[PDB]
Amino acid sequence: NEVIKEFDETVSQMDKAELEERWRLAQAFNATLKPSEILDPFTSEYANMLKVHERIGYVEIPAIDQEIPMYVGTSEDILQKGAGLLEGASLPVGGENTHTVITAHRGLPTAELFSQLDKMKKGDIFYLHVLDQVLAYQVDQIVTVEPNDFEPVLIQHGEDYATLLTCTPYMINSHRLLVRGKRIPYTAPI
Repeated sequence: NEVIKEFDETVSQMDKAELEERWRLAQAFNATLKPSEILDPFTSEYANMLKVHERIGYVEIPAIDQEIPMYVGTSEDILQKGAGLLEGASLPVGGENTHTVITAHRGLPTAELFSQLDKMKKGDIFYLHVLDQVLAYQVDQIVTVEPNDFEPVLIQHGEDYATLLTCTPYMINSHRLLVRGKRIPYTAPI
C-alpha cells in the first residue's frame, strides 16, 4: 500500500547508473554464493545493494490479491511488517543456478500476508519487484514439509527458482508450505 508506493516512487528518482551497478553487485553475489545449512525461519549486510529505506522490494501475487513489501532476514520485527528473504538463499535478482526464498506469516490480525497461499496452483504467476526490475515466476511445484524436511528450497543447477514459504495448516503450524516458481520471460513496461 503506502510502503509499496513509496518504494516505487523512490526508485523512479534514483540514478540509472547506480541502479545498474547495484543490480550487477547482486548478480555477483548470486554467482558466488556457496550452499549452506538453511534453517526453518519460524522456530547481515550482504543484501545492502538492494535496500531502499530498508525495503528490498515487494512480492506481487495476483492469485491472492497481495502486494507485500520485502525485507532482509526473518526476525520477528520483519515478519510483523512484511515478507522476509531467507538467510542462506539467493538474492531475488534471478539468474541460472539461483533459488531465492521469501517467507511470511500465514496471516496476522491486521495483514493477510501469506494467509491465502494455499489457494495458489501450478501455473499461477507471481512477480518480484526489486529495484527497478520486475521478475516473473510461474508455479511448478507445491509441497508441504516438516520443518526438518527442507530440501526443496535448495539451488538446482541450470534453473532460476523462487519459493514462497509459510506455515500450515492455518494456526496449527506443524508443517511448512513451499510454493516454488520457475523464472519465465517478463520485463516491466518502460
